[PDB]
Amino acid sequence: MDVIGERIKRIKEEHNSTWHYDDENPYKTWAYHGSYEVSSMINGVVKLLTKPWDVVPMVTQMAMTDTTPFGQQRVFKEKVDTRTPRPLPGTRKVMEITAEWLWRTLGRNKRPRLCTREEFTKKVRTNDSAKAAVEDEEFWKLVDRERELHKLGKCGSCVSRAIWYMWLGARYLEFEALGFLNEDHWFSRENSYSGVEGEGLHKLGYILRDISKIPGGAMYADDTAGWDTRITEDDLHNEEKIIQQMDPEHRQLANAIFKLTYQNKVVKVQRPTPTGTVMDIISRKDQRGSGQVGTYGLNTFTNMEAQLVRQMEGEGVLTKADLENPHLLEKKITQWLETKGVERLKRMAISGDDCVVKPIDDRFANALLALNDMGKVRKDIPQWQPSKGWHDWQQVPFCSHHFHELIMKDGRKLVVPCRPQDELIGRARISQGAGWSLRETACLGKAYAQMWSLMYFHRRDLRLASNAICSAVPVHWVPTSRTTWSIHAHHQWMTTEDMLTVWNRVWIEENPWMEDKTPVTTWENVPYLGKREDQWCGSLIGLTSRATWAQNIPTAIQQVRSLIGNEEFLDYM
Ligand SMILES: [Cl-]
Ligand SMILES: [Mg+2]
Ligand SMILES: [Zn+2]
Ligand SMILES: [Zn+2]
Repeated sequence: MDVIGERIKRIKEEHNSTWHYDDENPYKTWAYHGSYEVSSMINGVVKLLTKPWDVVPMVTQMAMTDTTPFGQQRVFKEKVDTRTPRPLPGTRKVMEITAEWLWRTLGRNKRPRLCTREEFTKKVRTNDSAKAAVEDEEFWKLVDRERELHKLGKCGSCVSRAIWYMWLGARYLEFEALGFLNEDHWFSRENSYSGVEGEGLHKLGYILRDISKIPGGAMYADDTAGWDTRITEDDLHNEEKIIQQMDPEHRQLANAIFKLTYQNKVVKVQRPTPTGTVMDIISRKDQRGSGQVGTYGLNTFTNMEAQLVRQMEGEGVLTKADLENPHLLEKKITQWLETKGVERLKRMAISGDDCVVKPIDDRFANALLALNDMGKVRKDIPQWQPSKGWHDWQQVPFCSHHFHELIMKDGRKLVVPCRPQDELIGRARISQGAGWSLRETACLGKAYAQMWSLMYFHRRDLRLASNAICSAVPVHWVPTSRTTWSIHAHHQWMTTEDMLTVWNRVWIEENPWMEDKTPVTTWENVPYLGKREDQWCGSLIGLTSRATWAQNIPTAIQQVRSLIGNEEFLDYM
């Protein structure tokens, strides 16, 4: 294979001392070529201040970390090492027509452009190995060299200083060609109608409530089993249509990414070995390359398209006969898209593989012919069982959360993000990597505490625990390291600014859904969930262990203080 050849030869050239061809490889659908070579600690600060949760199963589970070449073969040989059957001719036709219409819609006000070394550098600097590479001129010279191959329609290194530079160089070139989708906010709600990119977690609830006001059926939120593994060759070809909107120099580079890396990927992966440790080189045409720039945008695009197709089927626009038809007429599809398409996009909230859809009625529930045929088979449900919808938007799962409407004492309403409390406490009690001092650990603890104060203040236990952590950690210490990798996090808690000031800014001043801008002057006027709701979402309020914890908290705070030492502390209790 000419397209894949050069990349194989370069890894083989460097790792020639232990290169061997294996006749016994677990890969059944991934093309085999060869093989060479022949985690996280507990946050003591958060732990000491959340004693009742020492005896909680979810908290214990999350503390178990197995990022190993042993817990890697289980992930790969589950959903990744499979094939998706080709969609029917009619299905392919509908998808193509819809993709063309969607790209035109998405590009109505924006024009694609190349992203830059300066942009990528800024991104890397705003969070060590990638930092050094970015500051190195030799890295950008290698970038330049690889780009020249791409312009000739060849790929050299896009898949130990050599391999690290090759990896980040590949990521930069992806960013250069397809980064505009994120950087120029193509999937913002204003631009995409269905999208929520850049909106923020603090807005997602309001967005779902707005969807709930649109006349129609129930709200549906079906999970797809292993979305990235269900991206077909046809999906890839539909996603590629964005290149039609590019200038020649950009089109050339994006073409290379789509053809050479997206539709012809080379992947390095390890597997169990009785001899030692081996990393295998494999290739594939379809599926989403999960660790590639542009993945989020392209998933969002293809999910938007898929859900429109499902809506069409629900509405009777598409029949079983249509999907089977190799000569399907475009007329009715184009008519639906031109007259109803934007309206139907507005009925959805879509983030990558995650969707919420409020169709015009409930035929959608059993409209499954296209969804299954497109390869987007729903998780943990028989293929032909109707989807269960929610009549209450506050029950709809989206982006690992659900959302509650709260009433404030002054009569104003807030819509807030929520999730099982054990998940929040379980995450906060984990520190990323090992070898951290008490200061660094305390500072990450502070970051979680302040995230709770801004996003999850309505949870009684979390506000108490947050107040406890912030009391135990020196006031002038700046939160470090991230609390989450979520693309919906805006990290407003990464500051030493007063939390009530930040709370007012987010929830009142800059909140588009808050008409009355009257500031909240005390935390006592910042509302909680109803006690019943708090309990349903995992609160320990009402339990003796929790009451004991609440009474004994000042003691635990002072213990952490004595171990930190003579610093400036403030009481938030
Ligand atoms: Cl993206
Ligand atoms: Mg979902
Ligand atoms: Zn390349
Ligand atoms: Zn909740």
